[PDB]
Amino acid sequence: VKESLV
Amino acid sequence: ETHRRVRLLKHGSDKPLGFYIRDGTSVRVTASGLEKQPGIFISRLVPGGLAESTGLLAVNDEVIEVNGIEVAGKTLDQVTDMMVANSSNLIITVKPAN
Repeated sequence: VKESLV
Repeated sequence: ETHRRVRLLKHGSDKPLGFYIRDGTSVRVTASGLEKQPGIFISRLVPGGLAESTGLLAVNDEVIEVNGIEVAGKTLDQVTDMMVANSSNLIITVKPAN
């Protein structure tokens, strides 16, 4: 899974 | 409405909001009936991070809007940019998973 940190 | 608005009051300019987002699918209701549509979801929370500390955000929650602006039709990259811009005082509308 591709996830993006914020 | 099943939607819930969460406000993340951040202080550290370098410290992140404390969560990760991913692409997903949502089977929202329509006229002809339930229909699948692209969507943004919270994949996980940073341990000890701001988001987790609030206890208002959880994995699988669906991001509906960022500071009044809907994320529908946007890419993961665009939504990520939308959030880091409002880090100081971010307001996120989500749809609880559980």
